[PDB]
Amino acid sequence: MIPFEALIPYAIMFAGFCLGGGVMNSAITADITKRARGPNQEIKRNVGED
Amino acid sequence: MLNNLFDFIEYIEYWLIIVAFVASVLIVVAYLTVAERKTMGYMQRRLGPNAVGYYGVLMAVADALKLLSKEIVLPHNGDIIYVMSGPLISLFSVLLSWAVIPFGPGLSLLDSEYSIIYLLASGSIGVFGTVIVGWMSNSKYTVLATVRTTAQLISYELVLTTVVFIIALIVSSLNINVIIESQYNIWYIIPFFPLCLIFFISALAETARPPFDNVEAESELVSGHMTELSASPFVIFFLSEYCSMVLMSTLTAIFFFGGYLPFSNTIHHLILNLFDQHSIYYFIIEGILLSGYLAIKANFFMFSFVWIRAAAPRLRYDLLILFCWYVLLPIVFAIVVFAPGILYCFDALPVII
Amino acid sequence: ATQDLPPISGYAPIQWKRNLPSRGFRPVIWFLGLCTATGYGFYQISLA
Amino acid sequence: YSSDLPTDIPVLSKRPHTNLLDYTFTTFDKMKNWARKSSFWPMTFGLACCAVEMMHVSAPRYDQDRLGIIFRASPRQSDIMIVAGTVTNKMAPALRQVYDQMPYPRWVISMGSCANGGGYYHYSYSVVRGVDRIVPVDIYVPGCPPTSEALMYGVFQLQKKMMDGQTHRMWYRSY
Amino acid sequence: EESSESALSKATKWYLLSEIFRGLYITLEMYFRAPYTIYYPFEKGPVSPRFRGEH
Amino acid sequence: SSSIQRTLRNLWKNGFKKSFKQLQGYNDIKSGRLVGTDSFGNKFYEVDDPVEIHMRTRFVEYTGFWRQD
Amino acid sequence: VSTFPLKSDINITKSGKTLLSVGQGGRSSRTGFTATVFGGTGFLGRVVVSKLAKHGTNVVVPFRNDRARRQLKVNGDLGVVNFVEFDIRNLKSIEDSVKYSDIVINLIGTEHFSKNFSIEDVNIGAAERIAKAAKEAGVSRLIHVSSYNANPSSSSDFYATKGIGEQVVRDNFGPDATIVRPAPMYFRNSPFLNELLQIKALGGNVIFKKEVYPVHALQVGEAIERIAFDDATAGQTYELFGKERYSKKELREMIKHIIHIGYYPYSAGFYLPAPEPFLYAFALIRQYISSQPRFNVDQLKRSHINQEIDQSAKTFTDLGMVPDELSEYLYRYVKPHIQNRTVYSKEDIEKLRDYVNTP
Amino acid sequence: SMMTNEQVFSLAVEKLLNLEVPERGQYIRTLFGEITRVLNHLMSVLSHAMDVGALTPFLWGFEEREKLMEFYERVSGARLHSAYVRPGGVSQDLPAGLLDDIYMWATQFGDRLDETEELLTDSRIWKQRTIGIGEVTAEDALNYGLSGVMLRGSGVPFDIR
Ligand SMILES: NC(=O)C1=CN([C@@H]2O[C@H](COP(=O)(O)OP(=O)(O)OC[C@H]3O[C@@H](n4cnc5c(N)ncnc54)[C@H](OP(=O)(O)O)[C@@H]3O)[C@@H](O)[C@H]2O)C=CC1
Ligand SMILES: CCCCCCCCCCCC(=O)OC[C@H](COP(=O)(O)OCC[N+](C)(C)C)OC(=O)CCCCCCCCCCC
Ligand SMILES: CCCCCCCCCCCC(=O)OC[C@H](COP(=O)(O)OCC[N+](C)(C)C)OC(=O)CCCCCCCCCCC
Ligand SMILES: CCCCCCCCCCCC(=O)OC[C@H](COP(=O)(O)OCC[N+](C)(C)C)OC(=O)CCCCCCCCCCC
Ligand code: SF4
Repeated sequence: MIPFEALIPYAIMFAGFCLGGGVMNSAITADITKRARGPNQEIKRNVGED
Repeated sequence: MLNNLFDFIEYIEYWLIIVAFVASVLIVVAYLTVAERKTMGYMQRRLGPNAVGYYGVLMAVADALKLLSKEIVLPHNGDIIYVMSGPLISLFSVLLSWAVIPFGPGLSLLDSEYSIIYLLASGSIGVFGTVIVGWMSNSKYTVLATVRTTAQLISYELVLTTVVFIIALIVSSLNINVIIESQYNIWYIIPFFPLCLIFFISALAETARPPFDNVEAESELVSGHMTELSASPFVIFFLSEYCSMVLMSTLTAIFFFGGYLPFSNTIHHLILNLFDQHSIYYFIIEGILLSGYLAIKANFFMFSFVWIRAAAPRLRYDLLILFCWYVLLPIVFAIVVFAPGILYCFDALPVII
Repeated sequence: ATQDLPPISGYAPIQWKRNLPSRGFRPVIWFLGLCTATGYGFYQISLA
Repeated sequence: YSSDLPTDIPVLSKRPHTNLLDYTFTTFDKMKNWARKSSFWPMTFGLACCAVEMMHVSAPRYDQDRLGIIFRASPRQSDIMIVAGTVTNKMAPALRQVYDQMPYPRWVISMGSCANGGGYYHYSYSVVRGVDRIVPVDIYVPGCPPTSEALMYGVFQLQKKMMDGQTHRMWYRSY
Repeated sequence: EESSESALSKATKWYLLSEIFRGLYITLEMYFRAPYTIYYPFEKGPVSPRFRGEH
Repeated sequence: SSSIQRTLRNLWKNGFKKSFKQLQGYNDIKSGRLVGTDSFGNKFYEVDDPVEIHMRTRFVEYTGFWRQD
Repeated sequence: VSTFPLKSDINITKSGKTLLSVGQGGRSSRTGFTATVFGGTGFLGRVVVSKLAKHGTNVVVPFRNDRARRQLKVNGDLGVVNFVEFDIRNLKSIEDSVKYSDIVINLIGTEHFSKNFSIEDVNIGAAERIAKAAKEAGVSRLIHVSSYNANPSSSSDFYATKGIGEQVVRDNFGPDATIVRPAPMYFRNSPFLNELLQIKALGGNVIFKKEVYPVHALQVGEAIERIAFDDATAGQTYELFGKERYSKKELREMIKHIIHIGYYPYSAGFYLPAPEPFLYAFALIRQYISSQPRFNVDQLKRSHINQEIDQSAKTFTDLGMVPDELSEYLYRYVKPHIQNRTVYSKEDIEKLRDYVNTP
Repeated sequence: SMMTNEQVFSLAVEKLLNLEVPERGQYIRTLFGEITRVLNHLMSVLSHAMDVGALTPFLWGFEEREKLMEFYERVSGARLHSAYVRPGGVSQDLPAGLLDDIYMWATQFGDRLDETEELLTDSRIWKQRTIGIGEVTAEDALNYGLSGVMLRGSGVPFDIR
């Protein structure tokens, strides 16, 4: 008889790690990539059609 | 505006990451306290907190807010230095010790080949924070838990330090990220199972958790050092004990259960093939997955912190100091002369690739 | 009848002696399992 | 000087909410009181047979912890004093000292007939005829001993009173 | 010299915490059992006709 | 009596608003046959669920929402 | 205190009420009276309520601070101390505070003003409305409390409203209303001995040059007891004070040695001298920034005024009580803020006075 | 130990009264003389373990106390201070169906003791807290008048039953 009410805090602690990790993996990757696109801000932001 | 606001974000982006990091740790710590009572409640046929917020979700909120709005008891009105300084050292050390834990490959605030030393050094500052709480007090119960507190943390620090160094010896690196990646083909719980029991036993003592509970023993020394703590000094010191629980549970996952590595490489591969690597949606899923593997491994040990508390009677202090010196330390030095021998015999001395 | 009484044939016997049967393998087998895991573990460490 | 003092301003527990700053201070009151109601940490001051029923409230069947009630062994960490048992003359000065050491806000519950008014030992040479001769008592739980549900009804009644407090709206209006 | 257990058996139980791991396991059995708690004041414990309460 | 199946079945039988009230004061999602209502307005149910534990086969639904006496 | 607060067990009031006391004067005894202490949750009210309830006199305590009144009940037996919620902007409540009473006491007053009440509304408006309602409620005796320098011509707002407050009472209740003008009352947790012990006293030299006469808060409480229970004190004005003259600058320094507090008093901020135009400015700002009663502008003017004794009024010898000197009571009220413990008797304290003034 | 307390006053007064309880009354006082003994040790053994550190075994047993206090209340009307045993016998007869509840509790209660002996009897931490602690010699126990279990622990086989 698995108690789901007992495991509610763990599913929230699982989300705590995922929240921090999901942000760090994506935000740092996006920033590194964007600054590696060109030497000015009008290049970094926009994506060319070609 | 739209061009003079984007650069505002790019000038504030790395502060939002840190706040998301701090919130990530505090959410785990806040809901660790509930999970401790919810779990230990169901092993005692109770229910645990389920009345403060739907199913007790807002239980840490109420306890923290209740104590944050209590009257702080200072020996004299302007003695805020004495009450706060003890817990403040403890909180900063364990919050700074979170700076080396990676949630994925490279996703840690501090990355340096001396991460393991930084982690052991930071913890020893917290030890200094703990003994200071009682050492500025005349209460007999509070000042009782300094000489016994000091040696208990001193004695099991050698055991915890040596175990970390044996794992660092097997990979020949004092970097947290290198240790995790070194466990791809094997998890160090299989070769070094005895060290994991020794690591977990030592981890309990360092956080003063039961059965190594003699510092803050309610039946013995009431609240220990906290019998003179109330309102904010109680929460900050209480928060520190649970930041360490989350940390030391994560450290056991890192050193013996592969850290953020997947339980199955196939399931990891199949899940990620549903997302395109050219869109930022792929990297959110990987970060959620990689922290998910760590979270599940870490949760199992935060579970075991509570689980052992509900199953083992408290261990007597005099028999507690002799345990780490006359039993654990010889074993830990025996292995540290054993692992280099096996590695050399098969020409397998480690190098940092 | 008109009082609280046990049945005619009485109640069935209950369990009151100690019931703690031991569980798990022999202690030697656990030690063999430990030295198998240690041996295999250092095989995989030495391989990598 | 000049004082234009009205006569029709309702007393604080009756005053309806009119402007926005009433709700702002009311919300700060509800959030503050909700936390104090939910983190109802008493102090383990069991003295006699009334304490046995106090422990049974924490037993699995009733499980006071499920409501956020954790018995604390120190006044510093406690805000509720539960007098569970007979208050003798010899114990009386200690009870006052323990009471004075509790930081505000604090509430006291009197459980059972001994604490309430002496009870069976009302005509004894060594029993205080009611703990309300030593400390202020916020609610009286009747019984010998009060059942576990009777004690929980007393705790529930006090929480309803704590949620009715207006500590901060009082400053904005009564002060 | 009259201990039936061999040296290794006594030390495997000692080093691997034989009875403690069992003690944990029995506690974990309770985790998958129905608790006892009743949700007063929405439910009440049993009462009998002989009960003494308010006069 | 603690499994999420027991909470799922009771959640569906009551519907949202009845179950949301129990998720606010009762802390548990239960469903039972209605037995009667008293002079104050409280309604008293009886639980037929074969898994419900010994002392939890009867309960009340108080008239108020945020408070119960 | 003693064992019986009365001189006789039958006491007839101005209204023909015959009150017969029963018992020996302990907790279970009664006096037949029924007082109403306004502001009984205040500093002076707690001592006054305690003495009345200690001897079985029913006391109605109107309150506004719900928690601050709880500790009042310990002083009286069952049914003795009664609580009536009230607000001076509500009339019905005050007309119920005095409905069944036989004595009305008015300790309500302020030296600070707030966003909801000014000093004019409290020292004058409240006392007037109390006396008007206490008269229409058939109360035999009213006792009022004002400041020690009640003078409607004072430039200070506190003594401006306190002086006018005396008139509007006798102009409302009548020529029977007693009046009490206590000196600065010192006691445990007293507002007077507090600012003398407060460490970071900003503008110390500006504030502590004011000279007063110390007086025991208990004697003021016991004096109010004798006044209510005696009908020969109706319409009389009492000026309650001590004999020996003390200056706050003397006290703030005599206290300093008892506290035992070299470099530290200067570094810790014990001395914080201040130009007066700044103090008038900072105390000006905290009137609308601080949410708590801070040392305000009007209190600053009082520091320029020493205590005045209105010699046409009465003293403790009228009550047959010897006034208590601060010499014998200063020490026991600083032990909370305080080898061998250093105990100061009357001789020790007087010698300590000599050292402060000696250069 | 509420009912055994009032059993020693009943025995003393009946002894002075030269009276003897009828047969059924004596069985009821033995039946509730042992229910009370189980109630006491559940309170004593398990709170003793709680001081030593074992929090959980306390909670398991105190649900048995709730189940046993139900028998106290069903016969007398009070969970704790049942004035049931009196000089001359007991207050009232047993209610119908009480025997069938004492039995149904008795079938299961044996397993409740085993789960207590699981966490404590063989635990090395429990045996470190107790073995060699508070030793009493038989000569010392008889001199200080130690009785009950703190006299049979010292090896003397004496029992007042
Ligand atoms: N050393 C001293 O204390 C001296 C004081 N006095 C005067 O004696 C009088 C009594 O003051 P004291 O007891 O000593 O100390 P406090 O200043 O604390 O007493 C003030 C009393 O008046 C009440 N009060 C003020 N404003 C209101 C209001 N709007 N509505 C209802 N009640 C109000 C207060 O109620 P609440 O507590 O709930 O706020 C309090 O009970 C004062 O007028 C004071 O100026 C004169 C000489 C010496
Ligand atoms: C495998 C990884 C998980 C377990 C790790 C720890 C192993 C402990 C046992 C070895 C020590 C020892 O001494 O083992 C031997 C002992 C004692 O045997 P005995 O009393 O002589 O048996 C009597 C005679 N027989 C052999 C005929 C029966 O057996 C045990 O107590 C087994 C305990 C099993 C339950 C605990 C495991 C579950 C814990 C949580 C897992 C998630
Ligand atoms: C070679 C393989 C290496 C394996 C390394 C592992 C060793 C671990 C310790 C074994 C020694 C021992 O348990 O010792 C017991 C010691 C000291 O006992 P003592 O004073 O010597 O008396 C007994 C021995 N006599 C009679 C021979 C002298 O105290 C204890 O009860 C410590 C119990 C700690 C339990 C903490 C909880 C566990 C949490 C982790 C699981 C969830
Ligand atoms: C930095 C800090 C972060 C925030 C901290 C969180 C604090 C927890 C919240 C306390 C809740 C509480 O107390 O909810 C319960 C309390 C007390 O209800 P009562 O005593 O019965 O009176 C209230 C009921 N009446 C007056 C009608 C009798 O109010 C309530 O019923 C609030 C009812 C309206 C809620 C509207 C919420 C609007 C949405 C908010 C989210 C989107
Ligand atoms: S009131 Fe009754 S149950 Fe409570 S302590 Fe007194 S005698 Fe015991």
